[PDB]
Order: sequence, then C-alpha cells, then structure tokens
Amino acid sequence: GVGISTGTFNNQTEFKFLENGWVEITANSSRLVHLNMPESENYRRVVVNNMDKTAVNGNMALDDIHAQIVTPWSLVDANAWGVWFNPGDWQLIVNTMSELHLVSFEQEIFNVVLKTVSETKVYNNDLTASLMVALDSNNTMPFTPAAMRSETLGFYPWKPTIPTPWRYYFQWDRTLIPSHTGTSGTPTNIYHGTDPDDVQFYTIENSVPVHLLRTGDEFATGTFFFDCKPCRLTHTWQTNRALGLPPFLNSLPQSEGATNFGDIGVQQDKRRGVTQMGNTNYITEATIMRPAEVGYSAPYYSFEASTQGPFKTPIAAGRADGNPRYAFGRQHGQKTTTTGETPERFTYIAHQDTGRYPEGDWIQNINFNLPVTNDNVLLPTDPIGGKTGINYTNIFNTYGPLTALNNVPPVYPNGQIWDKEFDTDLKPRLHVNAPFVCQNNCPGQLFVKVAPNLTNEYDPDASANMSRIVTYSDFWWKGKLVFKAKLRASHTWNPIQQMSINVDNQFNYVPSNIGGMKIVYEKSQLAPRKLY
Amino acid sequence: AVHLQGTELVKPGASAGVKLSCKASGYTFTNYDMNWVRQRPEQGLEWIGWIFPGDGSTRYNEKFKGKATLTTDKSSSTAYQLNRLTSEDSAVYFCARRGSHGSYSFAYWGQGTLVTVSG
Amino acid sequence: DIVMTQSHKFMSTSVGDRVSITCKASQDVNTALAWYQQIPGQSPKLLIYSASNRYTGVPDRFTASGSGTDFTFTISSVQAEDLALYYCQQHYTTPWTFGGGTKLEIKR
Repeated sequence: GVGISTGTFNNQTEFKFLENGWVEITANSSRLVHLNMPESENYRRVVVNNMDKTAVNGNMALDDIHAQIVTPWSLVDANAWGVWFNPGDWQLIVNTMSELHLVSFEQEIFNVVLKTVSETKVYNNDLTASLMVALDSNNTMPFTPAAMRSETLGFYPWKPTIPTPWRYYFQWDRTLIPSHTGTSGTPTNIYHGTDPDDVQFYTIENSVPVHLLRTGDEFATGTFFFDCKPCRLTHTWQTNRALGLPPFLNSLPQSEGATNFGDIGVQQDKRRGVTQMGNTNYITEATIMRPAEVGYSAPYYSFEASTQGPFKTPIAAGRADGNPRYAFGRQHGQKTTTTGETPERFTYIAHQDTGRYPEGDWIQNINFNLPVTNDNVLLPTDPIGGKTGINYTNIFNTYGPLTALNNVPPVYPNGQIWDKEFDTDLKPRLHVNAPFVCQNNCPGQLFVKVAPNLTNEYDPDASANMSRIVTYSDFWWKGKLVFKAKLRASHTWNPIQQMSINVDNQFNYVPSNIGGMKIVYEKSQLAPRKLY
Repeated sequence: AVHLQGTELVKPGASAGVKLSCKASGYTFTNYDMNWVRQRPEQGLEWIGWIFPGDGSTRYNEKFKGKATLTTDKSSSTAYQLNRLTSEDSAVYFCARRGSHGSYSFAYWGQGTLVTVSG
Repeated sequence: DIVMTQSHKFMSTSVGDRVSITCKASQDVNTALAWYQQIPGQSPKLLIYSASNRYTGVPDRFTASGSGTDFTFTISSVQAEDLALYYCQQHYTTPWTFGGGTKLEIKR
C-alpha cells in the first residue's frame, strides 16, 4: 500500500561450501536508483557527423559518424564485476578459487517513490503517478551493454545511482577513404544515408509488456538460468619454447652462482629430434618441432572499412596492442572527491603469456644458410611499401589450424560479466569483452520510464511538445547473481602469486577524511597453470 | 564569403594579459578549427595553437603552453586568446582557418592585430 | 620540431624572368608543404598546398615542385604585384613551422 515496504535491502555476499571442493557464491547487490523524466517523450532519429575533424587529412581514426534512435526509456544495467563484489570478496575468489561458473541471475524493483517539483522549490508526493517498467525477456530489442560506455550502476552500495538513457544504432552508409598529411587530393568524406533494406525501428510499446508500478507495487523478474563454460582463474606461462622434453645437458654447472650456465655438449648439426625444416640438419630450440602454436600474430592498428565506416580489427590476446584501456568516472572507481571531467584510465596488462613481440620476429629464405645475409632476410626494421614506420609485422597474420589461445580474463571492477552470442551462421570462438557468453538466450534488459504527468492544457493537434509536470522517481533495485567456483589445490613446492594489501596500495581501500572512495583495478588470473 | 575580423591595436604594460578576439562570418563555425599565428619582425611567423569550437579541443606547441590559452564562444562565432604574461611578446597576431582542402594550409587569415608591450 | 630553411633572404629579380625560391627541411616531409605570399603590411595569402597543387584563384604563373627535403617554388614571369615576401610552411607534423622568407627584389 501507501505505507508498506515492498522489499528488503540486501548487499551481502554469501559463500556456501558444498562438498568435493565446490562453492556457491551468492552475490546480492542493492542500489537506490534515481530517475528523471525524459527530455522528450518521442523517438528521435539523430545523425552524428563530425566532419570538422575527419575533413583534416590524417584523422581517419577520429571518425564518429553514425545514426541512432534516441528513446525516452532508460536502461538498468548490472553487467559489471564491481556491482557484485568488493575488493575483499574479489581477493577471496581470485586467491582461493580456480574456475568460475555462472549459475543464476534475478532482479527486483521495489519501494517506488514518485515526486513532483513546484517552483524556491517544493517537492510533493504523487501518490497516483506511475513508473513504467519493461523487461525484454524474449530479447527482441537490440542488445546494449553499458559496461563499454561505463554506464552501469555504481560500485558503492551507499551511493545513489542513475540509469542510462537508452538508444541504439540505426543503419547508415559512410565512405571515408584514408589519407595522410601531405595528400594532393580530396579523396571522399560522404554520409550517404540509409539503405531501405536495413531499416529497423524498434519501440518498447510494441515489443514488450509494460507494468505500471505505483508507490505500493513491485516488479520481480524471475530467475534466469545460464548455461555457459567455466572461466579459469589460472594463467598460463608456457610459450612454444617451453613445451615438451628439454634437451639433455651433458655439462652441468659445478660452482653454483649467477653466471655459471649449463652446456648441451653436442654440436647443433649432430643432435637428435624432429624438425619441420626438411632441408637442414640444425636442431635448436627455435627449430625443434612443438605440438602446436600458443598464440598468434595479427596486424596491429589495422583498420577495416565496411558499409558504415572504418573500424579497428580486434586482437584476441595482446602483450600496446591487445591490452584493453578502461576509462571511467566517479561512479565507477574514480576518486569521488576529484573535480573535472577528465576520466580515470588504466591499461590492463594480463598475466598470460600468449602474445607476440614483433621486434623479435623475422623471415628468411627457405635455403636456410644460417648466418643470414641481407637479401635473404626480412626483419622488423625494413620498410614495407617504402614506409619507414611500417614493417612486415604490421601486415602479418599467423592464425592457423595449429593455434591455441586462452579466453579473456575478468577485469575487476569495470569489465563485463556476460555477453550475448552473435546471431550468425558461423560464430566467433571468443569475445574480447566478457569471459562468459550467452549462446542461445541471455538475460533480458530492464527498461524504466516515468509515466507522462499531463497538465490540463493538452492538445494532441499542437506542433509543440506536450507540457508535463516535472516528475522524478526514486526506486530500489535488488539483484542476485549466483556463481559456482572450485577451490584451488597446490601442486608445486613453491608458493604462488597472491593479491594482498601493502604499504603502497593501503589507502585505495579505505575512505578519506571527506568521504572519498575509489576502487582500483585488480588482477584476476594470478596462479600459474600447466599447459602441456 | 568567409571573413575573419580581429580586434584592433592593444598596448599593455609588461605585467598583464590581453584577450584578443576573432569574429568569424560566412560558414558553420563549428566545422573548422581556429588557428593562431604570431609574426615578429625578426623571428618570422610562428604557430601558437588551434581550438576546435565544437568540443572546444585545443592543441598548442611547447613554446606557448603557459603563455596563451585559447577559448571559443558559439552563438557569437568568436575565438579568444589570453596572452598570460606578455613580457616582450610584441608582435602581430593572426587568426587563421584551414580552407576547403583538408591539409593544414591556411587559406583565410584575419587582418592581424598588433600587440606592443612597453611602459 | 621541424626547422625549414629557405636558401636566401633576398633574391634579385627582373620583371619577366623566371624566379625559383628554394626550401629545405630538416627531415623528410613527403609532399607536406605550402607556399604563402605576403605583401608587407597585410595578411599572408596561400599560393600552393601539398607542394604541387595550386589554390583556387592563384595565377597560373606560380608553380611548385619537390619532395622529401628539397622543394622549389617558381614564377615563370614576374610582375610588379609579385614582389613580396614568400613563406614556406610545412604541414607534415605539429607544431606547424614556417620558413624565414625570401623577399623578391628588382635589380639595382
């Protein structure tokens, strides 16, 4: 009713230790969401064209052309690691566990309170106003993860959070022929428009049922049950140079020290083994046959163009290129007492050794005369196309059937948790933004809107926008995310790497004297793992 | 019909700053960055920086970093330079705009505003 | 920073001759070069961009060529309205740097 609570606040993380080394992790997240009335109750089709920056020769990468439908609805996203875990629970997980499954997810909206502003300013209660809630359970509306724009709910249980205004990409065409500083022509910079065969205008009113929650109502999305693969919290270190049986050392060191090395007491052209170079007798560590290949090379900072413009080719694993950079604001980890619009940024350097070092590759003629001359080698220091800053490693692809690579690690707290699978015939082997991927169906999105509060002078035949009473809502959101983890076992004599607090990172976990908080990024895949 | 109109002479003392202005007419102001150049009678022309009025994005050179700050004003189509310390920086300042091509050539220049620092 | 040096500061010239101003760059700029003309006491006027292309409205007597570190800007037939201060700008990388200038004269 009007004076009865419809739910409870719960932000506890429960660890239930089943037998056989399996743990259930129930993460409860509760927030107070503050929502304003839409700027306009109409759907807009807006085109963004930053001609000012891309008309300059050399600024192709600064392209921001697109078309989007702007919607009067807002999205409530909780697809980020920081909504569910604090540094302590994250330490416990990444120090005690080895894998991680995604079991269940559920949401609720309760304790809705709608208010009206009257202009000093007076704030009255609208006991009869309503808040529209829509849940796209069938996954009809386009998927839109907020973690890529850093627009999820906040990371603090004691800080009120806002939802993000919903919008989606409308089709368009764009051609941007690249150039450089010193081009003699004006190649082409044209926004064509929309192909009528690809138009797609979605509305929440025509696709999903909308519930109207008043002050004493509550919404409860049932529990969604995932079915995915386990994310591993262990990293691998073995490259192709560390796979299999090492070579037998005929001369072992006698005086234990720092510069006393061992010696394989056999000439390189008199060794035994298998090679894939069928025209040479040398058996070394760079030439011996390994089972497969760990990682691959890919053209880095490469831009492929398509009907909607140029885009960067994504890299699976990096070692610079491949490492994701996260930028975020005061709601998502930045010091809440800083001033300015400069976001906090960090590059996540993963622990896994599955990248490449292009300054150390080379190609040589099949003759293999080992002391190699100039005309029989291609180094990462020779010009390709006459360009001093482009070598062959920039246009090199070594992805083949013998390539083995790992999935991306969780990024606390700004990384995404789950992702939807592409609705194509041939699916990608992994995503670079989320460790988990909903293959068949994924949790539905939760849109919120505040119902139109009309005045007494309303004319639908008036070209001007409707006059509404200034209304805003504050409700409470609750979420339950259930994981399954395995507890790790020690197989080595030596300890392993663990996450801990120390004198350097001490004040990143406690607030300042003025209430300033921050959530620094933590590594996830700490312990090593045997590959072969 | 692109026209850039700068303010006229100024004579500040050797302690303060002066704000030079440049009014643009004849084009979408937010479609082109505004560049500021300097001409001393002995050291030649020199580029101070540029300001993109949409998004208000600046870039200077290392010489005029703490010496000049650029600012834009839409709804009036004006560009401003601040000239912080102005010790003996007496020269003619120009407000320039790219052109139609795409290279950072300067097709349209202002008439120039002279700044003399004395006592 | 790229320093751009024009060979001479004053170049003798008689009306009707062919004059060739030279410009050198500290490092290799591919084409990346613009040529300006300034009458003493006015604003510069853009003559050439990309070291070969002629801006709209420039008379066909001004041409330019070159690449890398050497560039040349030539007038095939001088007029009295062409004796000015010619500047050499590079638009290869920031900061944009100009040359010192070469004033064209009339022979004494």
